[PDB]
Amino acid sequence: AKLHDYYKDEVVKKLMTEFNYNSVMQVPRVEKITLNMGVGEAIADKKLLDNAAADLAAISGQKPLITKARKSVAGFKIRQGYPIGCKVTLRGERMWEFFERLITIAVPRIRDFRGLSAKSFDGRGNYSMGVREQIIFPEIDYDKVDRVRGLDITITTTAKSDEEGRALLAAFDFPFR
Amino acid sequence: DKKSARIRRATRARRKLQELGATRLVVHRTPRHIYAQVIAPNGSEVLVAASTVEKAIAEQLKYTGNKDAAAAVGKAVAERALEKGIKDVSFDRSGFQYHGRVQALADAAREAGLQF
Amino acid sequence: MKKDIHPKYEEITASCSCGNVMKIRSTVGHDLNLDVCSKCHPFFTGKQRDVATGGRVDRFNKRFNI
Amino acid sequence: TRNGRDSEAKRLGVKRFGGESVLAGSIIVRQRGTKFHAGANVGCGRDHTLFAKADGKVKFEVKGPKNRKFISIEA
Amino acid sequence: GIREKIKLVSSAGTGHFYTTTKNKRTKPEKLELKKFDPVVRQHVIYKEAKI
Amino acid sequence: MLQPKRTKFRKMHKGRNRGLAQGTDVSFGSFGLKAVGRGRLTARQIEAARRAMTRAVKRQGKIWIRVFPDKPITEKPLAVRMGKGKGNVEYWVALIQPGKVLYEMDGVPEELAREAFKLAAAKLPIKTTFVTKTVM
RNA sequence: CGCGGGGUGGAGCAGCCUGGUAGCUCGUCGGGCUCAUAACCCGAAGAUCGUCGGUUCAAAUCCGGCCCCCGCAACCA
RNA sequence: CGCGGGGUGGAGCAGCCUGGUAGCUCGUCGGGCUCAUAACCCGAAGAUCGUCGGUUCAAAUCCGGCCCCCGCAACCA
RNA sequence: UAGUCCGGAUUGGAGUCUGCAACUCGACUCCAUGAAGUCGGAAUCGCUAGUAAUCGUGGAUCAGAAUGCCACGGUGAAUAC
RNA sequence: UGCCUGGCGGCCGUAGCGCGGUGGUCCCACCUGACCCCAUGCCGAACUCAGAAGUGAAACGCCGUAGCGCCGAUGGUAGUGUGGGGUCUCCCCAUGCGAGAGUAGGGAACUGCCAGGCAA
RNA sequence: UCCUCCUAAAGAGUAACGGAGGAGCACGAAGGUUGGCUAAUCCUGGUCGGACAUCAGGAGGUUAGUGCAAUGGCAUAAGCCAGCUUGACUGCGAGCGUGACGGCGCGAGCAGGUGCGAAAGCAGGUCAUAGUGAUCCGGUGGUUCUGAAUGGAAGGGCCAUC
RNA sequence: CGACUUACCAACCCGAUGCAAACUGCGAAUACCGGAGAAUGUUAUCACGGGAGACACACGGCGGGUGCUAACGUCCGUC
Ligand SMILES: [K+]
Ligand SMILES: [Mg+2]
Ligand SMILES: [Mg+2]
Ligand SMILES: [Mg+2]
Ligand SMILES: [Mg+2]
Ligand SMILES: [Mg+2]
Ligand SMILES: [Mg+2]
Ligand SMILES: [Mg+2]
Ligand SMILES: [Mg+2]
Ligand SMILES: [Mg+2]
Ligand SMILES: [Mg+2]
Ligand SMILES: [Mg+2]
Ligand SMILES: [Mg+2]
Ligand SMILES: [Mg+2]
Ligand SMILES: [Mg+2]
Ligand SMILES: [Mg+2]
Ligand SMILES: [Mg+2]
Ligand SMILES: [Mg+2]
Ligand SMILES: [Mg+2]
Ligand SMILES: [Mg+2]
Ligand SMILES: [Mg+2]
Ligand SMILES: [Mg+2]
Ligand SMILES: [Mg+2]
Ligand SMILES: [Mg+2]
Ligand SMILES: [Mg+2]
Ligand SMILES: [Mg+2]
Ligand SMILES: [Mg+2]
Ligand SMILES: [Mg+2]
Ligand SMILES: [Mg+2]
Ligand SMILES: [Mg+2]
Ligand SMILES: [Mg+2]
Ligand SMILES: [Mg+2]
Ligand SMILES: [Mg+2]
Ligand SMILES: [Mg+2]
Ligand SMILES: [Mg+2]
Ligand SMILES: [Mg+2]
Ligand SMILES: [Mg+2]
Ligand SMILES: [Mg+2]
Ligand SMILES: [Mg+2]
Ligand SMILES: [Mg+2]
Ligand SMILES: [Mg+2]
Ligand SMILES: [Mg+2]
Ligand SMILES: [Mg+2]
Ligand SMILES: [Mg+2]
Ligand SMILES: [Mg+2]
Ligand SMILES: [Mg+2]
Ligand SMILES: [Mg+2]
Ligand SMILES: [Mg+2]
Ligand SMILES: [Mg+2]
Ligand SMILES: [Mg+2]
Ligand SMILES: [Mg+2]
Ligand SMILES: [Mg+2]
Ligand SMILES: [Mg+2]
Ligand SMILES: [Mg+2]
Ligand SMILES: [Mg+2]
Ligand SMILES: [Mg+2]
Ligand SMILES: [Mg+2]
Ligand SMILES: [Mg+2]
Ligand SMILES: [Mg+2]
Ligand SMILES: [Mg+2]
Ligand SMILES: [Mg+2]
Ligand SMILES: [Mg+2]
Ligand SMILES: [Mg+2]
Ligand SMILES: [Mg+2]
Ligand SMILES: [Mg+2]
Ligand SMILES: [Mg+2]
Ligand SMILES: [Mg+2]
Ligand SMILES: [Mg+2]
Ligand SMILES: [Mg+2]
Ligand SMILES: [Mg+2]
Ligand SMILES: [Mg+2]
Ligand SMILES: [Mg+2]
Ligand SMILES: [Mg+2]
Ligand SMILES: [Mg+2]
Ligand SMILES: [Mg+2]
Ligand SMILES: [Mg+2]
Ligand SMILES: [Mg+2]
Ligand SMILES: [Mg+2]
Ligand SMILES: [Mg+2]
Ligand SMILES: [Mg+2]
Ligand SMILES: [Mg+2]
Ligand SMILES: [Mg+2]
Ligand SMILES: [Mg+2]
Ligand SMILES: [Mg+2]
Ligand SMILES: [Mg+2]
Ligand SMILES: [Mg+2]
Ligand SMILES: [Mg+2]
Ligand SMILES: [Mg+2]
Ligand SMILES: [Mg+2]
Ligand SMILES: [Mg+2]
Ligand SMILES: [Mg+2]
Ligand SMILES: [Mg+2]
Ligand SMILES: [Mg+2]
Ligand SMILES: [Mg+2]
Ligand SMILES: [Mg+2]
Ligand SMILES: [Mg+2]
Ligand SMILES: [Mg+2]
Ligand SMILES: [Mg+2]
Ligand SMILES: [Mg+2]
Ligand SMILES: [Mg+2]
Ligand SMILES: [Mg+2]
Ligand SMILES: [Mg+2]
Ligand SMILES: [Mg+2]
Ligand SMILES: [Mg+2]
Ligand SMILES: [Mg+2]
Ligand SMILES: [Mg+2]
Ligand SMILES: [Mg+2]
Ligand SMILES: [Mg+2]
Ligand SMILES: [Mg+2]
Ligand SMILES: [Mg+2]
Ligand SMILES: [Mg+2]
Ligand SMILES: [Mg+2]
Ligand SMILES: [Mg+2]
Ligand SMILES: [Mg+2]
Ligand SMILES: [Mg+2]
Ligand SMILES: [Mg+2]
Ligand SMILES: [Mg+2]
Ligand SMILES: [Mg+2]
Ligand SMILES: [Mg+2]
Ligand SMILES: [Mg+2]
Ligand SMILES: [Mg+2]
Ligand SMILES: [Mg+2]
Ligand SMILES: [Mg+2]
Ligand SMILES: [Mg+2]
Ligand SMILES: [Mg+2]
Ligand SMILES: [Mg+2]
Ligand SMILES: [Mg+2]
Ligand SMILES: [Mg+2]
Repeated sequence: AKLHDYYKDEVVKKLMTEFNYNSVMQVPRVEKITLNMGVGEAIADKKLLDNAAADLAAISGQKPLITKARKSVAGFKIRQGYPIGCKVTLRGERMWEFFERLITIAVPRIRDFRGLSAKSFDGRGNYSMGVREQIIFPEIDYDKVDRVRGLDITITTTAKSDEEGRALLAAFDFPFR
Repeated sequence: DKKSARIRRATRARRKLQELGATRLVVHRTPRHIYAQVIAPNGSEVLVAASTVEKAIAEQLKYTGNKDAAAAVGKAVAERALEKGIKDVSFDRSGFQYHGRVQALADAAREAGLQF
Repeated sequence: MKKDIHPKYEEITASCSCGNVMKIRSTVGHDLNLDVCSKCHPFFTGKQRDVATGGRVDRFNKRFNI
Repeated sequence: TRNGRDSEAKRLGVKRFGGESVLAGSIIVRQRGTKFHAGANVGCGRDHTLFAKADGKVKFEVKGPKNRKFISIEA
Repeated sequence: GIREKIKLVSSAGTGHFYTTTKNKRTKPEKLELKKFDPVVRQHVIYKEAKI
Repeated sequence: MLQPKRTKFRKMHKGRNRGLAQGTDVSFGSFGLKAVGRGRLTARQIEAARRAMTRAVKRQGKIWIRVFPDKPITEKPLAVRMGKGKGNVEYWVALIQPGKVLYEMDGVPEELAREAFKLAAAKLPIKTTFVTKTVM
């Protein structure tokens, strides 16, 4: 709730002056943070996905959905309705709580973090980070995990352009290159 | 769009109900207010209509958009319907899950005397 | 949220060596200890010190000095 | 030859036409999909066969959003 | 071939039965549907049995 | 030799070459060889008449071929009795109704465009005529 | 249509009628051997009884099914 | 032209008519042994399966055409 | 008892001496770096006592440039029917 | 009476798109909270409940503009029933039926029944 | 033998050693029914992650999907998930369609008794059209039938089924 | 590992053309089914009985499959 109230108390204002918005609803707001973890190696070992889910459930608050394979493909030897990855679609209250914990204490533990890519936008304000390790989040014990399976964070917003959506994140002291 | 998804979710009931040729009680729910109207088997003309938007019912209640308000309309519609001569009808939930306000409206319509 | 199935999402106090005390809510346990934060990490100075590393002609002049 | 096979013909089509008087139960159209649809007082069996549900005269209409052919009966 | 045929026999009542097909290899357990016995004139648990 | 690169069906019915043609107007090029007669042009004839034009006008100029075969013609082997299947596809033809522009030229003189089309027309079975790109 | 026997490491075997202790031979890795190769010899690595159910102090073993494996000789829509 | 069968490391054969796996024996390259070569011993590579298309999540393996290859038939007058 | 406080290759940087000159192409030093390697297939070599094994040491050639060569001594076995 | 907006039908593209402008007193939508009713195969995004701080941003309406889609004559053309004729794997007269395509253009729909607010 | 398309001349039907393809099953949920959903292919962005796994968005508008060939169909979806279940129910059946016939199909409504839904209702197998064989002769269970003097019985019959 | 040149070869959309038995956003003439009504016809209709023959067809015109838009060919629809 801290970043949530920060948005309303500050930021709501800061963005109004930049793009001379007519109304307060025109300002981009952050909709959902979708944590994906396409484990993939679960074809060989079935438990390996259950280990990844335990890690996502630790990293986020809520428990992840086990995503099925959409179509069968020969390139990786998978079939229709096979559990291939994990996801969490966290939004609302716990979203802002996670979003604080991400930027404020998780990003800084990225190995040799110099600057995050400002050109990593979808052409519609929706940002996508990809973390290499789990260890960067302080929820994982060091002697528990035995495999470097990263996730990828995807911040979805209401902006109609990446330039409009950059300022939104940048206004939360987001480390860009 | 949400509306369009609610319309096509309802359509099956509507089209099945107009084929039978029955007098349907349409109930349009809204964040503020709940509506209800008994429509003739042809589908065009309305026989009875009531809602929390009507001041006669709005003046009485605490707030227009809740279970106790839905019961007040559900009573009202059925109270008029019996005066008109209507009794045997159907209940078009109109793409709204039969659970809260519409269930209260329906239960009030049953308890008022409208036998359906 | 659906109760029972999720893990215990309890409040905890983050306290780094810098001095920034900070309450948060996460699935850890009792307390926390951090190295760095959004404040106190060298990215504002890091990019200043990292980019200005090159310099070959002055390095030669520092040896010869004439 | 390689081929030379064929199925028996299924006698599918509009049996009773528009304006024709029919008795309750009379099949109006035998067909595969719903090329014609069931309107007023007309059924639609498992075979998609459109049959009269009441004694009257058959009426073909072209009504709906997608502009489909409906078969109705009017007494 | 493959899919054999079975005799669903009534529990409570006369030895009236239904007959259906069944894949025995994929589904090794037995059926226990609740079908209508017309001698008793009642819905009854019909258990699977052989011919 | 012109032929469809892959087809839905290998063998087609005989059909009937009736009515008038549709590609009547000289669309792309300046001049054109119109079919007065009715018939069918084999793949060989088209190539043979194309070579006769192309070589008459030299490297200069540009040629269009408005007709394309896409109709397989079957033929039964020698000393084979009737029936026992439809015959094997030997050659490919384009059905030509009256009015059909077969070929069109561009970027050449009028007097030397005619001399080229005579040589082409000599290869074809159908009776042909010269036509110019008029307005409307 | 049957009554009958028969069912183990990868496989061919017995052992299975006389309930408390699953053998035995080819596939198995290390030796000893010899200036060496073959052999020959020694020891190791693997099934709690195809599998599920009753009783009784103890059940591959007594008794019922399955998946079956058949021996056959019967088999006339 | 009809009819079966084929076409897979350099050679000859399996795997092919039960769709996801490429073996065997020679030969080749590397190292040993010998005075040297052979034989012998120890390692290694080497085939996208006639070709072009389909079907399929995926084709050496299913299906169709086309190019060689064997075997069989082309009979009565 | 770990690819380890084993190995110390390989590289980046900073140097030192010799020498007209050290990039092709020296040696050594410091700092960081921290590879293959877990006792070696068929084969196969030396060695019968201060010998084998193993530790250092010196010299020749040599401005500089030994893990080679030539010498020197430490500890010091097994086995030979 | 008009002006509004909802609900519900008739009509199914002259009724749909793109485009430009606008509406927020109500109405409607986003919205605000989630102890609860109930909800996610994770998530109050849905569905649901409680509300009224903001807003008309998006949605939805609504008015404009032919950039598209669609509608679309007349004359001709092609087919073609009947009867005749040819130079007869094709055509032609006589007589009736007469497209498709494409033009000239029309075109930003039109209306029912309740129900609420607003200038009268 | 059977189903689908054309040949087939805009009702039905329509031949050839005409042109192309399929079937001889599957399924206790892949049936019933209530509640929800909406698809291919892209283009972006994103840890390994590649030409292609998973996520996020957009553009698309059924280009997909439908247990199996093809045709006709499917958004109210007949497609895709989900919760309860046995209507894949017994006795009938107005009336139709299609057959030379043997047959084959469709069917509202009725009686009994059920599932589902708050009900309106829906449900007598599955998007539809292939998945199949007559009789005879025997086998199995049932039965308000017969029972060669009389009681039984055997054997018949009738039901269900092989 | 940093990257330049280019006698150059064809995508999906644009505009313009063709073609299709197994393509259809369109679409006739006819033919077919039903109803209404004159007139005309030796009831021409349909129903049930008694007797049959026939179930090798030919050519001609129109629509076509097949053959070579060969056949006094062959196979269907229609007169
Ligand atoms: K006939
Ligand atoms: Mg539904
Ligand atoms: Mg009011
Ligand atoms: Mg035939
Ligand atoms: Mg057919
Ligand atoms: Mg036939
Ligand atoms: Mg037949
Ligand atoms: Mg039915
Ligand atoms: Mg019961
Ligand atoms: Mg034809
Ligand atoms: Mg034409
Ligand atoms: Mg034209
Ligand atoms: Mg032949
Ligand atoms: Mg015996
Ligand atoms: Mg020796
Ligand atoms: Mg027999
Ligand atoms: Mg091999
Ligand atoms: Mg060699
Ligand atoms: Mg080769
Ligand atoms: Mg495919
Ligand atoms: Mg393969
Ligand atoms: Mg240890
Ligand atoms: Mg390593
Ligand atoms: Mg170390
Ligand atoms: Mg290693
Ligand atoms: Mg190693
Ligand atoms: Mg050693
Ligand atoms: Mg050895
Ligand atoms: Mg040493
Ligand atoms: Mg030394
Ligand atoms: Mg010296
Ligand atoms: Mg030394
Ligand atoms: Mg509109
Ligand atoms: Mg607009
Ligand atoms: Mg706009
Ligand atoms: Mg404004
Ligand atoms: Mg505006
Ligand atoms: Mg008010
Ligand atoms: Mg919210
Ligand atoms: Mg809400
Ligand atoms: Mg707006
Ligand atoms: Mg805007
Ligand atoms: Mg107006
Ligand atoms: Mg205008
Ligand atoms: Mg204009
Ligand atoms: Mg204008
Ligand atoms: Mg006019
Ligand atoms: Mg005539
Ligand atoms: Mg004529
Ligand atoms: Mg005349
Ligand atoms: Mg004359
Ligand atoms: Mg003549
Ligand atoms: Mg006209
Ligand atoms: Mg027109
Ligand atoms: Mg037009
Ligand atoms: Mg114009
Ligand atoms: Mg104009
Ligand atoms: Mg308007
Ligand atoms: Mg008007
Ligand atoms: Mg009025
Ligand atoms: Mg036809
Ligand atoms: Mg027909
Ligand atoms: Mg016809
Ligand atoms: Mg015939
Ligand atoms: Mg076949
Ligand atoms: Mg079956
Ligand atoms: Mg289920
Ligand atoms: Mg269903
Ligand atoms: Mg769009
Ligand atoms: Mg499709
Ligand atoms: Mg298909
Ligand atoms: Mg269904
Ligand atoms: Mg469905
Ligand atoms: Mg229940
Ligand atoms: Mg049950
Ligand atoms: Mg139950
Ligand atoms: Mg059945
Ligand atoms: Mg059937
Ligand atoms: Mg009764
Ligand atoms: Mg009843
Ligand atoms: Mg019940
Ligand atoms: Mg109930
Ligand atoms: Mg009921
Ligand atoms: Mg149904
Ligand atoms: Mg189904
Ligand atoms: Mg089916
Ligand atoms: Mg079927
Ligand atoms: Mg017989
Ligand atoms: Mg008998
Ligand atoms: Mg017996
Ligand atoms: Mg008895
Ligand atoms: Mg009786
Ligand atoms: Mg008796
Ligand atoms: Mg008796
Ligand atoms: Mg008796
Ligand atoms: Mg007697
Ligand atoms: Mg007596
Ligand atoms: Mg007796
Ligand atoms: Mg007695
Ligand atoms: Mg008997
Ligand atoms: Mg009997
Ligand atoms: Mg009886
Ligand atoms: Mg080109
Ligand atoms: Mg175009
Ligand atoms: Mg056709
Ligand atoms: Mg056609
Ligand atoms: Mg058009
Ligand atoms: Mg149409
Ligand atoms: Mg007309
Ligand atoms: Mg007429
Ligand atoms: Mg008539
Ligand atoms: Mg009549
Ligand atoms: Mg009449
Ligand atoms: Mg009459
Ligand atoms: Mg009269
Ligand atoms: Mg009479
Ligand atoms: Mg009569
Ligand atoms: Mg008659
Ligand atoms: Mg007679
Ligand atoms: Mg005969
Ligand atoms: Mg005959
Ligand atoms: Mg005769
Ligand atoms: Mg004939
Ligand atoms: Mg003839
Ligand atoms: Mg003819
Ligand atoms: Mg002829
Ligand atoms: Mg003659
Ligand atoms: Mg003849």
